[PDB]
Amino acid sequence: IEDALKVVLRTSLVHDGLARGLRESAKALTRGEGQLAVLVESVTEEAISKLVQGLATENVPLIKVADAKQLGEWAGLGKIDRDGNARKVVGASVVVVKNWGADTQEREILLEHFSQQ
RNA sequence: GGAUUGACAGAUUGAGAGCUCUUUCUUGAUUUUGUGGGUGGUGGUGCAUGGCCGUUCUUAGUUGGUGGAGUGAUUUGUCUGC
Ligand SMILES: [Mg+2]
Ligand SMILES: [Mg+2]
Ligand SMILES: [Mg+2]
Ligand SMILES: [Mg+2]
Ligand SMILES: [Mg+2]
Repeated sequence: IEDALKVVLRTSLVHDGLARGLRESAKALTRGEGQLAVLVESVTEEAISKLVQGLATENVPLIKVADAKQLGEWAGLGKIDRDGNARKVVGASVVVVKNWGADTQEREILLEHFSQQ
């Protein structure tokens, strides 16, 4: 669901849980750190997503949200001083949640559903 | 899918300075390059200034209010004496 994802990105931006990028994400997944991972499939040459999946096999669950630019936009990378987007382009293309922070019921039901697959 | 940061070892250096290079590794939006602007300056101007001190001047010297003399600038009061 769309709500739980923004909730978890807020709970990990507040307590510094987002591994904003792929090297930090890879290091977190290699360690016992990365508790969640959202990545976009609209990536050229597709090897980064394959590497993310392989590191995920190894901290298991992953999400497959598209729209890398939008993913970064609602991932909190923007300073977003105004109400509207005040930056030309900003993206993440991989986001890893380390610290779960505050917990909401809808989000935990969603992650349990995604774990069940 | 890296604005950037930092560095072992060597060349380089006076340096055990990752200053610069060889290679690579680390770091995460604080930054980096341009514009405006701002700071810092035992930089200049004491002949732009303050404050302070020095000196004229260690002497006894100044000043204005009513009043008098001058058209007036000024003067008397601030003096002949002791
Ligand atoms: Mg100075
Ligand atoms: Mg002077
Ligand atoms: Mg005097
Ligand atoms: Mg008179
Ligand atoms: Mg007189």
